[PDB]
Amino acid sequence: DPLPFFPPLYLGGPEITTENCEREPIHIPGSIQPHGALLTADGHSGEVLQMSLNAATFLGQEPTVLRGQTLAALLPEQWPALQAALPPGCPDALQYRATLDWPAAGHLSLTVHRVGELLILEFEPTEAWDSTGPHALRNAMFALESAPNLRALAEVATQTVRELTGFDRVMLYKFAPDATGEVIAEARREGLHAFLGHRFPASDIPAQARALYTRHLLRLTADTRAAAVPLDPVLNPQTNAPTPLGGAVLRATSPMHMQYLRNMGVGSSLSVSVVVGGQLWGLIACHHQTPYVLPPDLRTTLESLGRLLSLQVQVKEAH
Ligand SMILES: *C/C=C1/C(=C/c2[nH]c(/C=C3[NH+]=C(/C=C4\NC(=O)C(C=C)=C4C)C(C)=C\3CCC(=O)O)c(CCC(=O)O)c2C)NC(=O)[C@H]1C
Repeated sequence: DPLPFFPPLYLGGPEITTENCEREPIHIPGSIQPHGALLTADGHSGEVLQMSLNAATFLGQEPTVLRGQTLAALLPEQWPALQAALPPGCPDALQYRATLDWPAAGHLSLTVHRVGELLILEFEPTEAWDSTGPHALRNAMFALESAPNLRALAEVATQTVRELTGFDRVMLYKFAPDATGEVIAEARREGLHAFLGHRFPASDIPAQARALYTRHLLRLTADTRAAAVPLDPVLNPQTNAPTPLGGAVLRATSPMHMQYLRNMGVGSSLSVSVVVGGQLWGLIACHHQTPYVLPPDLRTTLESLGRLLSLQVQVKEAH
């Protein structure tokens, strides 16, 4: 049961320290990571309500010009499909995805979800060869299925994720009932220090983070030195309140966790929740030595793999 959050910084809330970090409102940072752009829109009208300040870089026009325009006008070939895909009251983890063309090389990937009456739209560049087929997941299921026991399953799962991603380090991090954790499997680049078998305090993944990760199963930091980009306006006009960004991979990472990653020499981080019978069982935790943007289709493959692994774990634990 997490503590109530304090207000975010931009609402005059306290600075976050090691004494109060379980109260950081990590779901409402009012900012995004700079490798993409984000807009929010009214769920009925499609009016664009908030835009990240870097929106021009990705969309080819200025935030001051795009705000107030409707998605019906801006995205005529996707707006109807988006609407149909994310009806009022759908789960906030449900996503609509489309690939758009843009002046630059490759394409823009569009990912949308719905929170309350708001649509949250993420745009990130993707290269054409950065497609991953359903084969990646399909062929991977084979070695997961043949694993004879839980620890073998964990070992194959980390190796498979490393093969799919090329990450320098992939761990299966399992939580204990006291919320401490243990690295129970690890696939890593030759020469990297092993974390295998190491245990970590509960505070390293605080309670509000673990709660969030129970609902929104994938998060990342593409560049652990990159400054966040504000949303403008920072509050949702629908509510005059902060915008929930837990469902957006572009959400700005807690600065506290960014420092933790830099202290470990990590350039890029990504993890996927393993949720068993609705409780957070563990994470597939990935590091890269340098900044790296795992493509959207591969992220989705990894989420799917976490769900598959959840079930395989749940099968084996019953035995
Ligand atoms: C006082 C606050 C603290 C801080 C908070 C914090 N931690 C996270 C998220 C993560 N922490 C992780 C921990 C590990 N990564 C590892 O490699 C290992 C061991 C080898 C551990 C124990 C992980 C995996 C995450 C998840 C995100 C990720 O995969 O990179 C958050 C939430 C970040 C966010 O989603 O915005 C917060 C606020 N950790 C502390 O140590 C204290 C200082």
